[PDB]
Amino acid sequence: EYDRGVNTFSPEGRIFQIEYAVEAIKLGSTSLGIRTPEGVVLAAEKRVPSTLVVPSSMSKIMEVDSHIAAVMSGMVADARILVEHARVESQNHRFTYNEPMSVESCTLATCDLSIQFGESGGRRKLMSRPFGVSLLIAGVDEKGPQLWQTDPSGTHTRYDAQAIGGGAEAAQSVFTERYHRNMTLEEGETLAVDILKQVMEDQLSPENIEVAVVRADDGKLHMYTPTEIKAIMSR
Amino acid sequence: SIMAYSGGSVMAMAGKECFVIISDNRLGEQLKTISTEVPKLHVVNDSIVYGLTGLRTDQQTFANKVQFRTEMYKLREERDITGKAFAAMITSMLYEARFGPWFVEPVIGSIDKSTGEVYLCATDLIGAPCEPEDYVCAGTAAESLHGMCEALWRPGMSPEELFEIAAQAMLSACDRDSLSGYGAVAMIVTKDKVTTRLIKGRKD
Amino acid sequence: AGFDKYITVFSPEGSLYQVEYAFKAVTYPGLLTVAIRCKDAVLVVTQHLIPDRLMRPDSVTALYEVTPNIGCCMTGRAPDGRALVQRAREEASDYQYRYGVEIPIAVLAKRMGDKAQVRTQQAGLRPMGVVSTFIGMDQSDQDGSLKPQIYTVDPAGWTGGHIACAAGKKQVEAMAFLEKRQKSTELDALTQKEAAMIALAALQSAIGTAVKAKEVEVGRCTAANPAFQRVPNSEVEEWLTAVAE
Amino acid sequence: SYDRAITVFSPDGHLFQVEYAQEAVKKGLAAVGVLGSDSVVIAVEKKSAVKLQDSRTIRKIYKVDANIYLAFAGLSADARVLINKAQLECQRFSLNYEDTMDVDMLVRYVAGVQQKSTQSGGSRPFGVATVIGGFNEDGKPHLWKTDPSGMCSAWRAVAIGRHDQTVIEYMEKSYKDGMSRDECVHFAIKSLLEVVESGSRNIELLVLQYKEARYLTEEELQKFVVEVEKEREEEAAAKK
Amino acid sequence: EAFYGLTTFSPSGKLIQIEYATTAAGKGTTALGVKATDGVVIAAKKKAPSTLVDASSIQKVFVLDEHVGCTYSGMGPDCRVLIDSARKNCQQYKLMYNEPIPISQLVRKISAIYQEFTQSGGVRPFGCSLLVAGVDANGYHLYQVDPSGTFWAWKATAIGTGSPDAKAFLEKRYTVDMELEDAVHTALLTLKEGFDGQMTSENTQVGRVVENRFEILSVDQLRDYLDQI
Amino acid sequence: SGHDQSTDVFSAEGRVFQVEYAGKAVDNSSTAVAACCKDGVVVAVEKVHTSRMLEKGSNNRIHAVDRQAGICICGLLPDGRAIVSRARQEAENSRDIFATPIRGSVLANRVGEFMHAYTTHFAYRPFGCSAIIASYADDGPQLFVSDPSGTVAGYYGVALGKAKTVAKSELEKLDFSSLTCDEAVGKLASILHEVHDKQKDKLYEVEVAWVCDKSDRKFVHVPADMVPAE
Amino acid sequence: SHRYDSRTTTFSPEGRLYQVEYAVEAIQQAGTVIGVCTKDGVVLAGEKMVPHPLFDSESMQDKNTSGEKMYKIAEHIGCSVAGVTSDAYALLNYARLSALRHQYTFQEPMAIEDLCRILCDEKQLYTQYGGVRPYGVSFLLVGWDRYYGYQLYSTEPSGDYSAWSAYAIGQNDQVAHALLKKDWHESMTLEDGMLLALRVLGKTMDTAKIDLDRVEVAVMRKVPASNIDQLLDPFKHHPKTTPRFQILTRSELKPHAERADQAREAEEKAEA
Amino acid sequence: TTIVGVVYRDGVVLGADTRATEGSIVADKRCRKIHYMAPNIMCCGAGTSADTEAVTNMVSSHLALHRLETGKQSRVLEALTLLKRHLYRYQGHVSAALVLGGVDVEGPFLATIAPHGSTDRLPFVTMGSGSIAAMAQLEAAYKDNMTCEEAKELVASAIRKGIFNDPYSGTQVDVCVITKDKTELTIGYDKPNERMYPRQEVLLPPGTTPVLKEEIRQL
Repeated sequence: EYDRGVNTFSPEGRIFQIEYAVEAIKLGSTSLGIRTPEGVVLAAEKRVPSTLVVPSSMSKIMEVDSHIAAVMSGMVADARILVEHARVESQNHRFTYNEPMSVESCTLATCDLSIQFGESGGRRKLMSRPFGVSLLIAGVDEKGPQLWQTDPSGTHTRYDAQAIGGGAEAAQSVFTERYHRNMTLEEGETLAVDILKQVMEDQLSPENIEVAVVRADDGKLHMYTPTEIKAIMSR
Repeated sequence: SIMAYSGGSVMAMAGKECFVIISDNRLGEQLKTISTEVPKLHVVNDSIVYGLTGLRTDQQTFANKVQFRTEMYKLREERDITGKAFAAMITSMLYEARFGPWFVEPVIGSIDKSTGEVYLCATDLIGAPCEPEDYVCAGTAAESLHGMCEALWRPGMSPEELFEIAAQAMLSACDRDSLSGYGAVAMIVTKDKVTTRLIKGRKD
Repeated sequence: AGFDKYITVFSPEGSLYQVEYAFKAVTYPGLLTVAIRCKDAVLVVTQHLIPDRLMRPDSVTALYEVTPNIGCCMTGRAPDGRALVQRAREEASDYQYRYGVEIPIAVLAKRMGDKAQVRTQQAGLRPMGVVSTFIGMDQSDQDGSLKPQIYTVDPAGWTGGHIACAAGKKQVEAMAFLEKRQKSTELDALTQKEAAMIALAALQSAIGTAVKAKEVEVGRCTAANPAFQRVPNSEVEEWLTAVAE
Repeated sequence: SYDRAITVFSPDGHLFQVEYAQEAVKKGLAAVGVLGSDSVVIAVEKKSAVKLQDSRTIRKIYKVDANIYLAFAGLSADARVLINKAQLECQRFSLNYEDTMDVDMLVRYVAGVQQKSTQSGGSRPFGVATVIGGFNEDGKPHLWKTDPSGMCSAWRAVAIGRHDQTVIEYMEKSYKDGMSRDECVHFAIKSLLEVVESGSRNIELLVLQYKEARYLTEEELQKFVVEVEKEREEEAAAKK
Repeated sequence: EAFYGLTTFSPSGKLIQIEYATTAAGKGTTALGVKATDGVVIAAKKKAPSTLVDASSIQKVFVLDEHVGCTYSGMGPDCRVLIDSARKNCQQYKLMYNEPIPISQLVRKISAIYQEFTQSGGVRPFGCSLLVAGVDANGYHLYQVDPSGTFWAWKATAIGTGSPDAKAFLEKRYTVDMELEDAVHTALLTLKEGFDGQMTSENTQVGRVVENRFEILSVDQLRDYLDQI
Repeated sequence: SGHDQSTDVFSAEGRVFQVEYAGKAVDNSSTAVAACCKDGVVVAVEKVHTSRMLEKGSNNRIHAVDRQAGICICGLLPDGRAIVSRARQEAENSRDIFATPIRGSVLANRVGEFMHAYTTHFAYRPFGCSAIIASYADDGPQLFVSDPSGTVAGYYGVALGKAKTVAKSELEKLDFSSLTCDEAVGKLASILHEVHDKQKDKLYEVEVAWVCDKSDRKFVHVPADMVPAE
Repeated sequence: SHRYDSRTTTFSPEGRLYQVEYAVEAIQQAGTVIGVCTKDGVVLAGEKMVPHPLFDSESMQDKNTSGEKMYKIAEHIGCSVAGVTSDAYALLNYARLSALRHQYTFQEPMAIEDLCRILCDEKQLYTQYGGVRPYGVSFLLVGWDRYYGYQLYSTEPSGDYSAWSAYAIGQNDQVAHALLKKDWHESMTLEDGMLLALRVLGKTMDTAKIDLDRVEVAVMRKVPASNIDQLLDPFKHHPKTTPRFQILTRSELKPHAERADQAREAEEKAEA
Repeated sequence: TTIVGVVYRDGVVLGADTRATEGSIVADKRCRKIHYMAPNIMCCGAGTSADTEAVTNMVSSHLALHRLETGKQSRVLEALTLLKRHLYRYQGHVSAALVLGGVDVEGPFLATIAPHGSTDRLPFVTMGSGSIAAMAQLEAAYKDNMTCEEAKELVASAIRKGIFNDPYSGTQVDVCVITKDKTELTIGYDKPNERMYPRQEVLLPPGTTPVLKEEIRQL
């Protein structure tokens, strides 16, 4: 329906398109992110459409840089372009300033694109709609391990433990407890895998999901292979 | 310079109800014959024929453009493009790129099919049209051809006689020129028929 | 198939409703102008009534000068007319700059009509609700003399010459009076004072108020002085007193 | 120019234009592509042999690159305008890097175009879902599938076109890992024919091996369709 | 800037905007034109809105160049656009080919603007149908373009209000071997038969192309035939 | 219906409804008044404060446009800011291209022309503010008014705002032929206090500016101790 | 304004593009034209409107390019149009420009399948951008090329094209379909092909004793090459025979018409 | 090239040579340098023939478009303004020195445009290479209010001074006379250099030039 435009305001003040695009997020796969003094952890459920897909092609966890990972939810068609944008901006920040970009700067550079929607072209070409995707960036820079979140609004927010996608409501319930500030990375592993176990219709299998971890001292991104996830489930 | 790079010379003469256009054969690179069997003539229909001269790459580019445009004309307008319209067309084409000029110097000859009127033209490289009543000539052997023709040509020549004067002028004029020769090719076109003749020249 | 009258489209019976409603905007402000041409001059009279008595009686006008030689009156929606003049003035300068002569009057009327037809074709623009009348005197050829000219352009672009035009509120009664007056005499043989008397009589026949001098402004172009210029009230009073008999 | 937003969010978070394109896909001709051990095969529905089409052959599996073939499902004109873009991209890539385009990069570029369509002004999404098969320069057969939504994904035996879920969920429980070159041609027919009419002249098959892709001729296809129909009728006699 | 289209197909397959435009292009004054082995005759009817219109200045027979004429029937302000572009395309041809443009190319060029406006963005179709006439190297011609963009090579036609009867009369009084003055007479005669009063030299306007040129008839020349029919 | 949704739609009686609705928004703004006193001009505006913490000098509606011309925008303040910026671009050009101060009537004509280019297009909305241009160029004191319709008119004394009729009935009885600015800054200021209702808005304040010979023909704000207290 | 946007290029709830369906339904009322692809030529036979007593023909010199229904796209490509007449001319000019620019670049006659694709991409382009109506016209291209000999393609007002051996578009085209697929064999000469055409044409507009004012025929075959001036490019191999698209007059159809109605009465006498 | 223009009693008289040389060689012996602009405006041109013909044809089509628009005869000030605008826009790269002359309701008009764009309105003007040798005559023989016969004698004499004393001019005299009504263009008004020493018509009986192979094509 096209009665109200792409830029109209609702009587409650929130733009219609961004209010609808946030609703499309709860239709996607869930995802997590836990920040800890040792590192940050990103867990997600691939939610394959069939048993035939080679699952390593629908990786919900994309590497943006050797120290910056990003997990998404919603419609994974757009999130790929946000990730290419973050990769280009991070490589530029390494080419110009000769040092790893800061995670908050990557999130800023992502929202800077995600806001540029409208209809009247004129000078610059715009997006005809917001991205129906809520990213989740995690990384390790000098400010320690950091987890940032992004909405289709263009609004970036630093967190400590967040959940996006469908089963995020009960995920925040599991969050309010079972999470102190100074946990161990293994504790984060157990907690995240438990959450995934709790809020998914499928059965948690080492090939079903995907987990990535970024450790502080190493300072590198370390995507887990199914066997390592099996090692976590066996605990 | 740049116009005498590829050599070549073309010359057209008007008879009573006919005309003959003749060109040399040589293609070289400013001294050295690349090939000895390239004529300069292009026939667009049974009453027009033109020959280009200048740089060879620009000869070919301009011939492609002129053929594009002539076939486009015969499609849009269901009829054979006449002589005068053709000459004015290529004049406008040449003057368009006036500061990026083509290095050709075309030589058009044409005849009215039923009317019987002959029409010669020879533009400069920047589009200046120049239509005489007797003959035109262009190329490296311009001055020599002018000299031979202004002495050999006379008003009311017939075809089998006009071909003689044309052949003799082209041969004697390319003999005193180092960038032309190797025989010649002539086309004598009348109201009723068009004839092509290869003319034995010095293999010098 | 529902609206048919909110943009520039044809309605089933073959009409452009936006150009049919733009004729109701000219007759809205209640003004009425009459332009006439005698043997030697062109006159244009307009109602210039400021019912408010705090307003400067010399600020709001209807007569504008497009070129030193061509003037115009603008009947209808007051701002529109103003804007239109600017366009006309622009077209003069371009012309004056590009061809080196001052722009003829028929050329200006034709171009200002064309500009009006463009708005009645694209969906975006709104048609100018103003009936423009350009008056002037043009060079007549084969004898060199100056011949008077009156040209009208409508919101649709129906440019046309005239012998005497009336525009605005109750313009039909004015045209009827002018037609009845013409059936007897020959307008292209009258002199300036008679012509102005006929124009004022037509205007006082169309509204029926016996106008005074300060409610009408009169502009004139004469073979003697070819420039457009407006005539003072000391002259209009002389025609009012003469019509009074 | 005209760049009004067309694909906009519905009051439930559903892109009506994308769902409507994915509906126009379901009304097309099917296409089943399966992945074998050392060769990948693709089968297309070849609408009909109407006794009026030119006796000359025209193919329905398009050669996007010397080693990458494509088979679409959906609207035909947009399919051609997408194949042309892909063929231009392969040749630009093997001009800026001297290296032949892998399959995966081509799938990513085509899915990028698909998705850019659903986020541009004045353009509706392409109504095509494609299956892209091929070999890298080190063997490694790859088989990918894109959607009008732009979400590409690598499969192992995929079907597109009408009755999509039926064929997929049928041939997922009958796909053995690591088939042979003559297994695939049998497994491609036996699964595709579960949706097509028994007519044997509306099937067009392609096998694709390392540095060699050849189409299976009419009698070659008949030899296998008879074996397939016999196995199916045997499975039926086993049902009852 | 309203880049979308106004005219669009309908379930029945009709560009119904074009039907409205062709009705709007048949409500104007009546014009007509006839052919003869010696030339073409165009005859319009200057319906004066009032006795104060200066019948000298309103015109319905437009010269396009030394060899082409025109007349319309519909919205005058629309026909001004087509006349202004037609004269430009007639001069651009003499500029590049140095030859009087043939009529067929002229109509193909101005029938290409009708179609460009029936398919552009944010514009409505034109509402005027022309009557082109003139000479070229292969004889005399009389075409009749339409708002939909089509054009036809008539031999005697009539457009406007009162066309279905004017063309009916023209069916009967036409002859394959007509000279030129016969054509002028029959044009004026079929205009009178449909004239609401009696036509004067300033109530009509005819143009007759003879042997190289269009030459709109003057007031005295037009009179010389009016008081002879 | 829909015939009153865009600026490019004539009503059945040839009225552009959107501009009447625009003028309706000016009819509801704070009061302003102005007098052209044959040796200078005086504009005086009512500022209705919605808050008693507002610093004096906020939401001043009288803006200088050139040395000698000023604009008082009765109506929507943001749109008045656009018009003031456009008038400033028009006045700086004549001081740049033509080496001369812009004549008052020309400035009013240009401001009206700019206000009217927004009531022809389907993609704009008419300005919701009426301007009062007070200029004193080498052609004498000039006071013009521009309505959202784009129509300009020169006055001797003009009244705008919510209370426009009763505040105009005050200006009929001034002389305007012998009236001097030095007393007009008292007269108009008292007129606004007489017309101002105080059981609707608890906070209000009068701000007045003038351009005459005493200020070196420059448009400035009145000296603070020249407005009567109430 | 954006509220009166008809939105031509949108997907309807069932993936159908309404404007393209309406264009198809528009073409159905246009004139029927059929085209049969034989082994030594290809024929296009269509029906043009009833001739008013006052119609004239533009006295065109060299009348072999444009008839009333069939047109020439290049020396070796003819086409026939069905649908909105004045819209077909824009695409026809575009196709002429395309088939001339390829010859400007490569100096070889463009093959039918290349052009048929290059002017269907244009027809599709409007179905996806711009937001304006699509070209409501359908083609029948016939021509000859060294790649596949006599070809014959058919176009939809949506960009898709298809190669046919004998096709028909316009009024009652479902009838001519069932009739052409009924009788067409590979071993059919050109003159027997033309007999198949008119025969099934008269049946589609229901005329016994086919008429010669309401029919237009255009044949595309190979004639022996004509202007081979080998002495002006001694390294240019000119083929011995060149294709020529030719539109049939009254003097040369009447012989083929009297045999068509004669075959009609032959296959009619044997109905009892 | 040598072009002269003389304003006489009623109208103007323009004259020019006919020889056109393409780089120190006489290309054509009877070229025409008095172009046409309007029924009452002629325009001689000197310098590069390309630009002289191009700009003249351009503004000659523009004036025709314009007088179809307005309906009046075209004024020479309009042609002069168009020409000078176009020429000055190109900084003299369009090297055509023009002599533009016509008749209006304002009487005759004769102006000259330098290739840079500057114009002068004079009683008589001369441009070209032999513009110094021709002007020398007009200064010595121009009296005011000359009759048509005197203006034509004077223009012919002023041209025959450039014909004989300049290498880049000659072989004929083109003289056009413009009045208010008519415009008569006589081409061969004077041909001083007559055809002397008749041709000998060398005889070559057809066949003397050997031919290898011939393809005749009947039509």
